[PDB]
Amino acid sequence: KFRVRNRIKRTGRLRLSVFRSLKHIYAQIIDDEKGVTLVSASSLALKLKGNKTEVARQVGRALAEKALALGIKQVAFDRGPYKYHGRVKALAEGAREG
Amino acid sequence: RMKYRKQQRGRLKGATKGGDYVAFGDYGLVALEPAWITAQQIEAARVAMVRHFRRGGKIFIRIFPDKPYTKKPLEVRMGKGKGNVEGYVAVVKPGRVMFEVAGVTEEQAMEALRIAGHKLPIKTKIVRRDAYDEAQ
Amino acid sequence: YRLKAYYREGEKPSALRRAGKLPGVMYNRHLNRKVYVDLVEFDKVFRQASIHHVIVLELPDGQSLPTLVRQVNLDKRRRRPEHVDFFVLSDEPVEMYVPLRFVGTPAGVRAGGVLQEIHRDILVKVSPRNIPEFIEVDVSGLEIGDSLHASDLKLPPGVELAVSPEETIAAVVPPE
RNA sequence: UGGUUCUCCCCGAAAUGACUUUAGGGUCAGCCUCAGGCGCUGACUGGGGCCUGUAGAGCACUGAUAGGGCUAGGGGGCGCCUACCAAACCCUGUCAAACUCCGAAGGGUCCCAGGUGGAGCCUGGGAGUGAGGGCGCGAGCGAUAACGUCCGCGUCCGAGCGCGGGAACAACCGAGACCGCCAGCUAAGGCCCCCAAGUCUGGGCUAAGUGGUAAAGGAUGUGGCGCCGCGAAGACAGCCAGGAGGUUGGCUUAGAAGCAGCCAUCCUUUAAAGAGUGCGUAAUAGCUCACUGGUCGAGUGGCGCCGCGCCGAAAAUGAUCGGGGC
RNA sequence: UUGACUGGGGCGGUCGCCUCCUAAAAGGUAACGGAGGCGCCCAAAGGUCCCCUCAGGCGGGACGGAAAUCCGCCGGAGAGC
RNA sequence: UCCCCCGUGCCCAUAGCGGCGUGGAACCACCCGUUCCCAUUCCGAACACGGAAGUGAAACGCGCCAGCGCCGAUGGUACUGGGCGGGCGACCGCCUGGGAGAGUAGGUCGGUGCGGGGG
Repeated sequence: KFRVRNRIKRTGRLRLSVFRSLKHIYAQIIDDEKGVTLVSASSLALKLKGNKTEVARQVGRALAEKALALGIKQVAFDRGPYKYHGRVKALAEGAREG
Repeated sequence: RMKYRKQQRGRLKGATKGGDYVAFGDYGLVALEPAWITAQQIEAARVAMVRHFRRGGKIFIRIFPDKPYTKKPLEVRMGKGKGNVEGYVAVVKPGRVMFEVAGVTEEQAMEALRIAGHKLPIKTKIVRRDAYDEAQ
Repeated sequence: YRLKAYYREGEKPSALRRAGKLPGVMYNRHLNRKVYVDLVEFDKVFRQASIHHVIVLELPDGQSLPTLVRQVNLDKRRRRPEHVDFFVLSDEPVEMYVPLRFVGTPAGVRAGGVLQEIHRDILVKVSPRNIPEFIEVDVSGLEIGDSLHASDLKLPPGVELAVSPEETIAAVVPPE
C-alpha cells in the first residue's frame, strides 16, 4: 500500500489536490482546518481534447482564471502519488510556484 | 523460579480478594484472616492432607508463594537483607480459598481439611459448594 | 420455582441487605427493573434451584415473569449474596448453562484415581419452550487416560452446543 | 562550654532545600518583625476548562503461576504405546514496587464569581532558625520487632510543663489563659462514698469479680434465633428377647473368617435386614446395640450462625480496679 | 599535611552525571532502600529531495541448521532506532 | 430535491477480519503497447509515457450476515475527599458526598461536511 501522504506535509494552507485517472486529470483547490473546497478544474469532466499532457495544462489554465477570479494566488502544490512529472500545471497565474 | 526479585514488603489491606469460590474440588478451605503463608506452611499442610487419606483423591492448592521474604543475618543496618534465606510466600487476604479436596466422602474430606487448618498460621472456615456459578 | 419479588423503589441498598431484603435487578432487551427479595427466600429456592432451572417471580401486582439468574454477587468475607440480575425470559432462543450427570463408574478403582468434573454444566443455545433439566454423561470406559469434551453429548433437539466445541468437560486422574 | 543585670505594650519563628575538608559551623533561599509604597489581587469556597496514572481492579504486553486439554521435541522396551517429566497453543484458576487493556476518589493550574483578612503584592532595615519530638494516615528499611529508622500529608508539643478530663503523666479528649467577681450556660468526661452532680426511668444480657484490657486451639458454660430428621410405620432414656442362614469372600491364612493389613461390598432371607462401629487372643469361640414387641405415652436426637462468659494464663521488695466497695 | 558520609568510630562501601522504582495519579520528595548505565561515538551515524516498511508464523524451494538467499499468504508493531 | 460515481476532509474500530450477490452506461481499475519523458541494486512488477481493442476475474464501490474483533449500559459492589465510633491489639463498622474495573442485558458489519461528473 502507499501511505504516501506526501501531503500532510501541507501547513501553509490552500491545497491544490490533483488526481490523475487513466484518461482524465482533476485538480482541486481546498481549504483545510475548515473542510471545504472552492476552485475546481477537471479534465474531460470539463471537455477539452483527448491528450493527457496536452490537456494537462489547458486544464490547469482552467484553475488559473477560475481561481484568480475569486482572489486566490499564493498556494502550495499537491497530490501524493503525484510523482512530480508528466502531469503538470506549469502555468502562469497561481503563485503556488513550480 | 524466575524474574528479577527481592521485593518490597508491602501490606495487606481489606481482603477485596479474600473470597473466591470452590473452583474444582468438592469441598474447601477458605481463609478468615489475612497473612503471609510460607511455602514451608503450604506443603506442611498439603502433605498432611494427602497423608490423612493415603491413596485417596485429588488435592488442589489454589494459593501459591512467589513473594520473596528477606531477612538479616543477626547484625545491624547496611542495605537490604541477604533476603530469602528461609524463602518465599503467598499473600492471603481473609476469604481466599487456599486448598480444596474432591473425589472423597464429606466425612473423609471435611475432616481432612480440618487438620490442614492447624498447619496454617491463620483461622479457617470450611465450605461445600452449589453456590456461585455462571449458569441459567 | 417462584417467589415474591417486591418492586425496589430505590433507596439504601444496605438498609435492605441489613433489614432482610436482597437487592436484585430484572432485565432483557425490553425490561430493566430494580427488585429485592429475602435471603431465606432466595436461598431456599436457589440453593437447590440455582441457575439451571426456571424461576418465576411474583410481583406484588399480578405479574408472573419467567426468569433465570444470570449472575449473583458475593461479599468475599463470608459468602453471602449481595445482588442478583434476573433474566426475564420470553420466547427468543436464549443461551444458558444446563447441568450434566456422570453416571456409572469409569475404570478407576483397582489402583484408584478419581474423575474431575471439568465443567459441571454447559451453555447451549436453546429456545425457552424447551429447557432440559440435566444432561447425561455416558462415560465409564476410560481410565487415567484421556477425557471427553465438546460434541460427545447426546445433545437433544434445539441443543446446538454453544461452546467451542472443544471444552474438556470431564477427566479422570490418579490419586495421592 | 559557661555567664549576659530595670519595667510594660504589640507581632511573633525555625529545627526545611542547595553548596560547603561540610556534618553540633557557615552562604543563599524558606518561615519572623519594622518602615514605606500598591489597593481586593489573600487563604478557603462555588461553577467551568484541560492536566495525572495512585487506590481499587485487570492480564491486552513483560514475567510469574496451580489443574486439565491439545501437542514440536525429549527419557523408557521400541512400533504401535505410556504419567502434562515437558515447548509453544486453548481453556479453568490466579500473582506483580521497577507489568497495564482500565481507572476512582483526590491533587495541580487557568478563567468567572464570592471572600476587608495581624489577607495579599512591591522595595528596603533588623532577625533568629538550619539539634526537633509525639500522634494519625500513606510507604520504605527492619523481624506486617522497638519510646527503632527514613521520607510524604496533617496536627499538636516545641514556644500552651497555663486551665478541665484521663489516678498520676510535653504532645490522647475538651479548649487558645488583658484583669477582677463568694454570677450564670456549656465542653470532654462524669453523677455509690473518698469526689461536684441520679444508688434516675424503661428493656435485656453476665455470675467470672468477668468487668479490672493475652493467642492458636478447646468445652452438653448460659441466653436468643435457624434447618434436617422424624414420633399410632406411637423408644428418646430404662428394659426383655433373638443375639439370623450362603456371611467364616481378599495377599497373609502360621491368622482376617468385623475384633491383623491391601483388595469386596453380592446373596439367603425377616424378628431385619451390620457390605459386622465395638472388649480379645490362635484363629475362631463368647459380651452390647449400631433392629425390631409389652407396659410406659411424650418432646427427643443431628448440624449452625449471634450476644456474654469459661479453660488455655508461671517471676522475683507488699498488695490493690486510682482506693473503698460493688 | 594526613577528607567527608557512617543507626559510635575503625575496617568495608561510597563521593559527579543518566534511567526505572520507592514517590502516596501536578511538580518536588529520604534511607549504608531495590536495579542498571556514562567519563564515549559518528566526516556519515549530519542537510535536504525522492523512494521502501518491520519481527515473526505458515507452507514451497540444489547445495541448504532450527532464520544464509527465492517465491507465496498471514502478521500493525511484538522489530529498528 | 432524491439516486450513482470520481476526488477530499472530519468522527478515529459500533467503520475491523471473515463470509454472502451484486455493479461496467458512466466513471475507476485492470487492461493495450515500450517510440518519446522517466523508470527499477534484475525486472515498465512499481514509478512513467503513449493508446484505447477486451474484462469486472483480480482491486475498489455498494448491499446482507454475527462466527472472530470492537463497543457496551443498569443494577451492585471495590476503593475513597470529609467526618466518626468499637477493641488491648491484628482488625471490624457507621454517617456524609464521589464511584470504578470486571461480568450480565444489549449494540455494531458505520456515521458526516465540501467540491465535482452522470439520470
